Amino acid sequence: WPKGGLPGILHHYTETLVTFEYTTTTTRKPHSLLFVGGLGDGLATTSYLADLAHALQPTEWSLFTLTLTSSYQSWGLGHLDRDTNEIAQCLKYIKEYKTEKFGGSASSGKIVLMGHSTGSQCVLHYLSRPNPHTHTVERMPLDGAIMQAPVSDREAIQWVLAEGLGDRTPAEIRPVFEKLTSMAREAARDADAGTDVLLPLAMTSLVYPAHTPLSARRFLSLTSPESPESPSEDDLFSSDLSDEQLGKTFGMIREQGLLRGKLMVLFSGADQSVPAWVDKDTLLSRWRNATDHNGEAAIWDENSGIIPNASHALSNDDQAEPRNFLVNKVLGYLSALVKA
Amino acid sequence: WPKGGLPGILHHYTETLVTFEYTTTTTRKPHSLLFVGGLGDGLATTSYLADLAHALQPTEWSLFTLTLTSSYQSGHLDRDTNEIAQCLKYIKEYKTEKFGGSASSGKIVLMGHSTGSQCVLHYLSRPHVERMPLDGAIMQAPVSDREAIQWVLAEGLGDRTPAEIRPVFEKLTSMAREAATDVLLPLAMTSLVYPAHTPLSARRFLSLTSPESPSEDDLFSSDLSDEQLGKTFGMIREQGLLRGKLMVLFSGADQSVPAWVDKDTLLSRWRNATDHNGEAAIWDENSGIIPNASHALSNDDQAEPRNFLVNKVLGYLSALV
Repeated sequence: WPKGGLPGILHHYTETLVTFEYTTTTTRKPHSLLFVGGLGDGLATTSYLADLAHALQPTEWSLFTLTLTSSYQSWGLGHLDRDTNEIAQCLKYIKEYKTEKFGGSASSGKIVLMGHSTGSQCVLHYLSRPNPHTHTVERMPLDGAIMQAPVSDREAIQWVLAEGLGDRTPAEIRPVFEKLTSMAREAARDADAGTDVLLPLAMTSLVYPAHTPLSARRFLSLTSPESPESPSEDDLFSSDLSDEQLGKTFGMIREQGLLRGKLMVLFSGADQSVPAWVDKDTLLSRWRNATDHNGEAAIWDENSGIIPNASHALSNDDQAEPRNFLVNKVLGYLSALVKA
Repeated sequence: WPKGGLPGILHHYTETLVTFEYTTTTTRKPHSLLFVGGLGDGLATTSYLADLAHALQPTEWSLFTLTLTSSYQSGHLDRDTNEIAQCLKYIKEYKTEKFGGSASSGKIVLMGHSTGSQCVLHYLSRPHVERMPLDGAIMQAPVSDREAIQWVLAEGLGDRTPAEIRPVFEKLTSMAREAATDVLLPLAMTSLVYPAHTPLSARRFLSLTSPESPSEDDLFSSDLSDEQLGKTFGMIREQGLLRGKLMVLFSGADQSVPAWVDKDTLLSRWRNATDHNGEAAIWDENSGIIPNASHALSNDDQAEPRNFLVNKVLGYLSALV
């Protein structure tokens, strides 16, 4: 969005997939921040990314964004495993690239994975899931991990059905939601194996804040009842998940050994996607206690919190001050990482 | 892809769509080449894009590549057309602000790569952002998807023989008829028969496999009539969105074109449709066949065909100025 575009380097970490490095200068950049946008974003995330790149100019960190297969196939369920593999491939590339370019020590360069919106799912999934060594793509450990506005899509839809979305009131959205579920359930039962029934964009965008296309199977994941015993792949950040369930995700960060550093969560204080019935402070403390195993570890970054007056994506002209604050928290996190 | 990536500028031509500009600050860049393709032929393509970008560095042309809505997804040609028009509008404004407007004599060329060639012809010949006129147009490896599938069914694809492909093709037919509320077919099965290797809706697969012989995609089939070519190549003059000339570049060893297609006759017929049998002079005389070129010119053995292709583009752009 800055006039004249943003200068940088377009890399190929696979033959099909790319990562864009933001850079204007000769300066040394041994360290790397890989930013993972929302599902279906690719390199097209805006929000605070320009301000972050501008702020990282004087530093020893260069900002990366990337494309995944899920950037192009944003409508399918069961996507986080593939996302995670491609992030790992991108991290491997960045690590060799930064060694080759600036030399120094082989593993001097530090890597931080930042998730934005539903990109935060990829961050937690990267850290929490099994890391097998199967040969028929090992994930490297991160020096840091950030999740910006990790919000439940399930609970966001509940809030849309309660309050409305845009011009549309609850009474107008409801008939479409009920029709969409009925369509999605019918497709799950009746569609041929391997096919995906894409639901109408006209209908889904009335109920879905992300405004990305939806298959029947993917939509069902977002609306079917979360089981008190277990939720879906996407449903990592719902406020009514049990401590047992948080132990399977946040609690597995310590066990997998892929974060040799801190996890910082940055909630948005005026996040319009989060229901007013959700206590955000309780939610962060429960994630902290799950992550730290009730004081046994110190993985959770205490500097995690709720950005005052920030919206979900911090998009507005209103959001100049929260954006600047958010960017300053990222630079402070990154500064603490390089000070020993 | 080159060691250390390739430097440039990432632009947002809409809120959600982007175009990457290959450029350096050492030379001014009043002129612009917009390079278009489907998923795999666009912003994230390999092909000959690195060679083209490097070759334009000393010139007054910068190279743009873009994401469409159809790049994400993989009626689509009207949407493609609109998004190319939006990107061209952005490029023109950007380059006007940077290097001056009509007094600087800035030029815009639209280049279609593989699947992007359909978008180039549709942009030019179809009768919502209003489409701007182009100073030039290039179509590289324009191929019939219909005849590419026919060729796969006759000769196989990859490690599959036609015998191995036929049960997959028949199942996809059976899966598609049952579907015909948009239904995507299994990508692991459609990629066995479809050379472009992108997801197909059930209607699109039936459109490509059913012989009307024509859907809106079917622009470059060799068995299309002169009357049907008049509606596409013939409408370039009448729409008035091409100021300069149309250069078409076939790949000599294109594996997706059937061996039986007479490429020389196909160039003669497109030329005659484009120029209306000598009434107009729109067809570029440097159009032709690149010797030994594969569809994408991607392999390590394609250095010579890539050089040939790049020089055709450089000479075309040089002539335009």
